[PDB]
Amino acid sequence: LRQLNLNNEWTLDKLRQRLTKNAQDKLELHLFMLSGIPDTVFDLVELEVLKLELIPDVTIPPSIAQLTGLKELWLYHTAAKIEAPALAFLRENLRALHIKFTDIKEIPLWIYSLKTLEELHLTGNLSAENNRYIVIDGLRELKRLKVLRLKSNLSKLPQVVTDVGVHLQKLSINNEGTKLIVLNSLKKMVNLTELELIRCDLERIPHSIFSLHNLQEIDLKDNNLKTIEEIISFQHLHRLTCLKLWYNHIAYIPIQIGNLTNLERLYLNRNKIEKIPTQLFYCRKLRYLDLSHNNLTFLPADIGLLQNLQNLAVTANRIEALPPELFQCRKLRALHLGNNVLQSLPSRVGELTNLTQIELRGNRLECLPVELGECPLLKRSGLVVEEDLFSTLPPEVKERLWRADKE
Amino acid sequence: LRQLNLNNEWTLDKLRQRLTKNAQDKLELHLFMLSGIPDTVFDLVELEVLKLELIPDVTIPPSIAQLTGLKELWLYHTAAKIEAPALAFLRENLRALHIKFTDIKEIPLWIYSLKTLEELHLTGNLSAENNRYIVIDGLRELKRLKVLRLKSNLSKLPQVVTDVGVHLQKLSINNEGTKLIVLNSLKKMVNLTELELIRCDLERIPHSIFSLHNLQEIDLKDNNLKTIEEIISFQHLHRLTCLKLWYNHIAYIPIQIGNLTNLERLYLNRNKIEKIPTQLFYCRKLRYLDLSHNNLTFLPADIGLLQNLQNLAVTANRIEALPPELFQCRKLRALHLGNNVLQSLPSRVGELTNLTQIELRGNRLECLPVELGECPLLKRSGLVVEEDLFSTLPPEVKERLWRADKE
Repeated sequence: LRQLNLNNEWTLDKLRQRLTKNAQDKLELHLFMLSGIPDTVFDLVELEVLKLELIPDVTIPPSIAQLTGLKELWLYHTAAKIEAPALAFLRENLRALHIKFTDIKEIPLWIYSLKTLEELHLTGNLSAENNRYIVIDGLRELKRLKVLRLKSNLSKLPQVVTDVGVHLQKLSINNEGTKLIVLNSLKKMVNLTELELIRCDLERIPHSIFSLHNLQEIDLKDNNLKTIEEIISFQHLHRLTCLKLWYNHIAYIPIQIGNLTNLERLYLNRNKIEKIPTQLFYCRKLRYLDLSHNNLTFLPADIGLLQNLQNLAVTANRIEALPPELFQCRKLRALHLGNNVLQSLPSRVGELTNLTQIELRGNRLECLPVELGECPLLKRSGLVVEEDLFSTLPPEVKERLWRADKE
Repeated sequence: LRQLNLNNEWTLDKLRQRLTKNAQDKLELHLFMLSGIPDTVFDLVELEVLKLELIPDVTIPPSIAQLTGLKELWLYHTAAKIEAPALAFLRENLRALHIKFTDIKEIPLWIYSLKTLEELHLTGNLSAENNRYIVIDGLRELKRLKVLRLKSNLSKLPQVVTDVGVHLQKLSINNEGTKLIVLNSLKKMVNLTELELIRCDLERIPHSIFSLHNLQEIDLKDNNLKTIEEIISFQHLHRLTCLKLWYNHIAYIPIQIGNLTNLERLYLNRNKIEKIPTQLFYCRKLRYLDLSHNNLTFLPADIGLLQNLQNLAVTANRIEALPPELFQCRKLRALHLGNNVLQSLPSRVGELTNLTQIELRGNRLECLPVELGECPLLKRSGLVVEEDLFSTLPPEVKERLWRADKE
């Protein structure tokens, strides 16, 4: 009767309008604090992200076979009991199982029969008494775990994760203020492509990062770091292409930062940096230079060397003037320059054809140069500037610009 | 039963009616004098600012996890008791938090367990008896707190605040008529970017500020200085961008502040200024100034050196004409000359087309010129010129001004 009434309150026609889309453009169904998991949910045939959040003590019925598109099973805080044919369906079919949880009963005991798993994030604290990682000792059974995002506050990297690491590639360890004592356990892990020690309170970069030769994406966010002197040992890594250094307390940069020519997305933002050396521009592959909310007094001119640079974001700095050779770059896609103390934009910004979004809300612009209307791909929406400063443009020039905006 | 009744009675349509927009264009819900908190409030996902004011018997249900845009929750005079899954959701979703209370009675306990928030605004008397900064001893675990406004009529700076501040960025101090005992304890805490002091009745600016080299915005409103021999000592600090000394009693401003070209904002309105010498105005790049309701007989000549203005004021004083020195300036956008005795209006001030908002109502002008007729930029909603002589102004002038009130 509970299941029938559950289908009655939330019919297939009722949840048909409830059908929403996620970031990955997959159909999702956010089921939240619902008394049971409904069969009208299952009558759908293209749901890919079954969003099971906080559904207490419910048996998943055989009707889940109707979800032909079900790749990602998002089990959040849900006590989920399931039958034997559907266990077999899990060992042969399911490819992604994204689990948020708090309890080892909330995480289910029937996902270690699962074998076809290829993607999973765990979210929720796992430090517990007498029951640590015997939950996921079936990671050894999970022979295809490449994506393991961990917003789970692990105090130390599991060794079963290491034995998995033959195929593990992405480890986003958001420990939330807990240090990951790697103790060169990642030295055994010679096959990683990515490592993200996010908010792990390092203050010192471990050597297990440098000792590898396959890492491509390193993200050291919010580590309270002071010096980056160790990148001379980064020349062993021949595939490093991105360093997102978000939200740190770095007082100054050395010059040897110019050595990593392989770097493309070098972030150095939200820091206390007072001097950028010219040597830094020895790198040639730099593509995403996000220097937002910094203490930079001026953009260096030698930044014109970066011919691959696409998204250069230098918002909320103390940048006074823009030098000419800064505008030697033509591949710039997103120039976020707002909240600065800039007095004017040089006319070379009119040379930019790829100009799509230029943030000029702030600065000290007396009048906008007319060449800003020359940019064809730039519409009025992309022109982020104060209206009082914007209104200097000519009438028919404004007509052409509004024609571009409405097109 | 009352909580349940408030749940069903508050429909989603009436609730969508109650959603307004705040300053940040963010959707705000003002929950005013509700006996409980409707679950339909948490049903509507468009909410961002949840203002719940003087709502008793509050048990915030975790259905608020289904609400998507919640970054503000405005707890006013409320004994809040949140649930643990809601604790988990707001640890990753909420980003700002204002709290109003009456001592320990309406201070909630779940606020400390949330450790990812940015803004923690506290309202109400924290200077209670027998609890001298011992309730806030649990703030040490917060490492992500960067904005902390303290308006609780504090007697002394809490030592726990000194311990916590190491990761702070924004701090505001409001005492509303109480002499704070700072006792020069700010030398420890170096990361601070914005510091404010409003109506402290000090007259003696402390010394611990100079050990900090990161303060950009300093607000000293209503501090009633009379001889600022501190701006010769403010030369030690080379980070302050805008000084805010308005509604003071400055007899004369000492000349040394003329040496800081980075100063961009001179808020000095409603003062007891008799004469202010020249060398104050050696700084060229000052945008916003306010000098309303004074006793100045002539605006000093070296304001003519100021070439980057945006706003001034000659409200309610004994100045009859605009000097040619002010005409050496070229950037007079806004002013405040209302209810004053200005007689002569030359063509130099009148040709300033970018005149943004000048108060002129009640001014004792003789006649108003026909230069307010044609141009579509300088018009009434911009310039509120004297309406006694706006009647004798030509009807085409009135056409431009009423065009302002329409366009």
